[PDB]
Amino acid sequence: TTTTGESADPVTTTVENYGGETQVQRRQHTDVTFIMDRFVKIQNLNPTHVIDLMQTHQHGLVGALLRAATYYFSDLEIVVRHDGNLTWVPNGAPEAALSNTGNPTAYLKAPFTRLALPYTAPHRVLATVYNGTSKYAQLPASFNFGAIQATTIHELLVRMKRAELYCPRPLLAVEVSSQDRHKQKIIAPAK
Amino acid sequence: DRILTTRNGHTTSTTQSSVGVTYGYSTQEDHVSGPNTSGLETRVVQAERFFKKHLFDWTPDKAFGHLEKLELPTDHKGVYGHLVDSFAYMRNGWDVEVSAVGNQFNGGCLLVAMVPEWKEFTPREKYQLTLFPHQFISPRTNMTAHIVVPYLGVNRYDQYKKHKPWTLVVMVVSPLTTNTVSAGQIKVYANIAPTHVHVAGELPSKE
Amino acid sequence: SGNTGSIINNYYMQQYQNSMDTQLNDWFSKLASSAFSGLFGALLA
Amino acid sequence: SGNTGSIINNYYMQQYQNSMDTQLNDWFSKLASSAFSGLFGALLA
Amino acid sequence: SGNTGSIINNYYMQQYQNSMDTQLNDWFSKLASSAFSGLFGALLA
Amino acid sequence: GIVPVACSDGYGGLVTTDPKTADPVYGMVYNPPRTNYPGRFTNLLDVAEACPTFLCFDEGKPYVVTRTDEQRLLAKFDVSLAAKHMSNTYLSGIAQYYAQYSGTINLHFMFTGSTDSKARYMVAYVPPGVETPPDTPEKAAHCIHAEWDTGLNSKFTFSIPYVSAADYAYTASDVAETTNVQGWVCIYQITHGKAEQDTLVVSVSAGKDFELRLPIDPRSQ
Amino acid sequence: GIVPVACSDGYGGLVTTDPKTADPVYGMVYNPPRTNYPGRFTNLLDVAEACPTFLCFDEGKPYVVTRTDEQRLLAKFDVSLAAKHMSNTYLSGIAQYYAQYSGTINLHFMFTGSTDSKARYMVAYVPPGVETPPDTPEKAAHCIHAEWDTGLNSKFTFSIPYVSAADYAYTASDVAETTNVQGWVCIYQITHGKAEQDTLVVSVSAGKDFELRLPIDPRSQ
Amino acid sequence: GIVPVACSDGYGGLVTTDPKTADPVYGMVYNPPRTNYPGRFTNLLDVAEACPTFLCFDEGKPYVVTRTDEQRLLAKFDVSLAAKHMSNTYLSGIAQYYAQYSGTINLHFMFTGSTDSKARYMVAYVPPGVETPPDTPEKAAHCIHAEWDTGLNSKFTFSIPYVSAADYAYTASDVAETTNVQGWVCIYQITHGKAEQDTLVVSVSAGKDFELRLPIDPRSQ
Repeated sequence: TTTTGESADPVTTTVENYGGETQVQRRQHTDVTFIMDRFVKIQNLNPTHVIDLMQTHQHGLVGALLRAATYYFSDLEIVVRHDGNLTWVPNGAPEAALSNTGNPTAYLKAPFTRLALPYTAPHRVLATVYNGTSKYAQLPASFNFGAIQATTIHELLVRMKRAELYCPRPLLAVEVSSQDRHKQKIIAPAK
Repeated sequence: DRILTTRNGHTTSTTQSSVGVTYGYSTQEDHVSGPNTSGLETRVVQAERFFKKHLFDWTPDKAFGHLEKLELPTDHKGVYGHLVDSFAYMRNGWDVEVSAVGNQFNGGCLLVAMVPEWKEFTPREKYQLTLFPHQFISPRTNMTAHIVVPYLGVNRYDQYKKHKPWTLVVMVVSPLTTNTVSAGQIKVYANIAPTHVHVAGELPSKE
Repeated sequence: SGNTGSIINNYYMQQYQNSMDTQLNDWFSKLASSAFSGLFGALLA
Repeated sequence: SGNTGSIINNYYMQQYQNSMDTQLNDWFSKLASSAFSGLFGALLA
Repeated sequence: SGNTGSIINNYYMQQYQNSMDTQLNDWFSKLASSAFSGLFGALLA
Repeated sequence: GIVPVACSDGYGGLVTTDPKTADPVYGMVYNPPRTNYPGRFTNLLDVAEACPTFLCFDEGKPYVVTRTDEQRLLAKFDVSLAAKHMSNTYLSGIAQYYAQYSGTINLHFMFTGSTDSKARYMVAYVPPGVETPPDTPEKAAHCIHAEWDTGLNSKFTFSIPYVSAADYAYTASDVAETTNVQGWVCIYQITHGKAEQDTLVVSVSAGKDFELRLPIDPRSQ
Repeated sequence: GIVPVACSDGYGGLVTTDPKTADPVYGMVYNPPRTNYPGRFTNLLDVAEACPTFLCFDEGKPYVVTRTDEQRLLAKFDVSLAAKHMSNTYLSGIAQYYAQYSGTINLHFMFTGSTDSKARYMVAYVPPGVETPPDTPEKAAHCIHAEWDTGLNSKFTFSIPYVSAADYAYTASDVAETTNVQGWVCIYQITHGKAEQDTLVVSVSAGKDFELRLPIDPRSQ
Repeated sequence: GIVPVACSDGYGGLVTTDPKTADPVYGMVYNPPRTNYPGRFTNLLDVAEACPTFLCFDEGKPYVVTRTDEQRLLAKFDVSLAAKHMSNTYLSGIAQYYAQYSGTINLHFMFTGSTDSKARYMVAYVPPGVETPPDTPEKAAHCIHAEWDTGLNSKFTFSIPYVSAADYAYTASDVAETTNVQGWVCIYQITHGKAEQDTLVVSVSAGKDFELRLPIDPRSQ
């Protein structure tokens, strides 16, 4: 295909131009809701922890794809391994509320607690980057999914439910120095 | 048809070397009357007109990746600027024209893009700025890029003194080349108009 | 919707399982569908 | 009724799950609905 | 199909339980069915 | 055979707000009838709309008063359910148990002066965006505002509008926020005639679209 | 009696990608409306098809250039999503999270020379089966290829075809594979006229039948 | 309340041949098409019926031969899937994985002599009930038997009938059984003409009603 490149209009040429035949494609695995819908680790934890998806690892499957969007929306599931009872409070609650039973509190049941939580931010969508300040770099404090507290929080997994992503941003593979290809050990049978 | 005339209020811009208009993310605005302004917002058409800004001088020594940016809104000394000081909340989209006038004997290429929620891009990320609404300016073909974007953001109305949702970005893709018959440098300017300007929450006078 | 495959309904009502959206759109799908294909000019095949 | 969201019925009969009311009304809803709104007098808008 | 005998359906959808085949045949059954039987020649029974 | 089941890890623990019910153990209890018992309320906001309660001004008074007949700022307060002035109101008593709100808050002004005392007042809603609230009616006139005088009807009510960037605002106020996130309400006296010892009683109620969401249990227990 | 069940060994453990949902605990939350929020994408490949991103050539340049007007190989790269040249592209950024792909990959060439500079280029797809890529346009002519010259339209796009033994290919490349399993793309300059300092910018996008499958989480974390 | 259940003792353990399926964890995988791939077999006995494989006689030869033109027993073997002579056959290779069988076993005889060599053979099925197999065609004639001569058609096939007390027989043979439980097959040469170095190749296949039942995993592992 020949065109005006400067206009930046999408152009998708096919193998038919030189006699080939375009095949059928099945893209379920790159569907946004599907791909974000799996548990990933949060990692930097404390007994009092504010749920912030930006604490996912930046190169992890979910963390990288999330950072490759400017705005997003989703509900959430969490799996928490903790000592003591686990309390959760919604976005906007005073940190002091984490000490009370009247807020959703899960009594310990081995091996860990799994819960479904709704989006509770006061904004219509959240952002992974925010160009400005929120007080009268970092993200506004209101970008969170609430907070949890237990005597000890050993592990925390989060899962984005019914995710929506808006305005794509750069997503990078590892840099290559080999001058030809990034090579690594791909799994193969023994002996 | 390479000749385009754009009108915003009582201001017009005519270009004979355009490659069309790129619409980013949408061809219309989200609803301007939501629950957060309780029906108290109003439109100010007197602000919907072109204002100007010099962005930079494209010279042969600027290499691939050289990036110049302009966060919006910028300092405005006209009607739009007074609105920012008189109302607590505002929203508007942007009608952006960027021109780079040299002559057809210059070579090279500039990427012109509109980026939501600007953050400093690393060198590797610069290879992917075409993910954002954009056009290219290449002397052999055009002197003007034109992009139209709607208002967006986590909030339906904004406080521009605290947050700037859009940033105009110009990046050198291939360096400016010169001949004996070409221009020696190209000054890059922006002709920008705010669109669908709405304000809410009138402020007290400062005196 | 997403990565879930139970043939059977959910024991809980939707108002509990998820947040509920209110009202007052796939841009990239439109953008990709609108791409030019083929050639440009005159073909001598 | 209240904070419960099972899509499925209760395994137990109501005569067991709760006490049963007998017979021989939302005052504040009526009170609030009855409130005056608008102005009073003559408007020059 | 195979060694399974639940009278009741599977709780999960097929798209999850197994891989899905796509399209673009029992040779040995045909081969065996085609075998000659009986005799050959002339019988004096 | 019997039904095979997967007892699933991560499920089954007691959650204090769960949506299921306990197993019963003592059946067939019939209650004394309570048909048409008076004074029932089924939603806290019906009560909050219908029953305004008093604001609290300097020295614990539900009113403002001024002795000079000059124009003056009689009171200024943060548009916050955590404001000092709102601290004894029923609306704030309810709001402390929710993380967020949106919608209209109504202010009520009742003049209690004698028949021979007259005054003219002004109330203005000042949105966030200025360092300090305007100290004069003239500077505040450029804001959303209402002016009224005293007469046969002793009461004037004004809606404080919800105008904000986000669709909901927090009911609590953070230690880090210096000037109030939602702005201020300023009450001025334009002038008065022989109203030196006379007062203006102020109360507050929920407006028609006032809404509280996300129940929380925040007090020290 | 009650229902007898077999709690089954081997079932019930948490699996991070399981297809079931958790039990809810906080109901009736209504969200602020987000009707028609702009810029939504529901499939990564819609973005990958519509937005070509730049290749990376010697010294981190998204273009190739040549000073001689003779025929020359301007660049050669592995048809691999793990290729050095593709390492800063969005297509490779997405592909690292899937184990396999099939389908068309589109290359875009944009000439940025001045009006008085002209050139004629050739792009060839060299399948696996030869030791080294052809160094001249003449040897490469026997491959699937396209030739084009510069003019009013500055951009030329060419589909790299999926031609392989298996129906899918691996996105990653193994330490053991010396020459690339999927072949090479070679870009030649046939000749040029006064185009010594002028460049050809190269970018890549997903083709209509490009497909990625089998999500994986491979980066060091 | 919720559903009360009895987690039952004695149920739920993993059984390697259970008829239930595991919980899935990685969905939506579509496979490369394999429509009409050739050579499919869906039942082991279709293959066993259609493809006779060779018996094994003294010195690992799939044939018997005799140098004398007199009548002689060329071979005698146990009607057992565990017989020495059947040990390299596909039928025995399959049968070792089942505890029982019933039905017809077919023997195939293919003469490979030159055109000028002729012979007449006899095959007899000797049921259990005699101490030793008959050594001459005359004694064996009183059994179920077939006689045939060589000619244009080089192959003769004979069904070994299932004749037993029980409806099924064991595929394996026990250390305690001295003479074979299912009898013998005896192959005789009635006479020949100039067939001293010529052979009779013998193979075996499953008959139409041959059946194997009760899968077992018996080999040393």
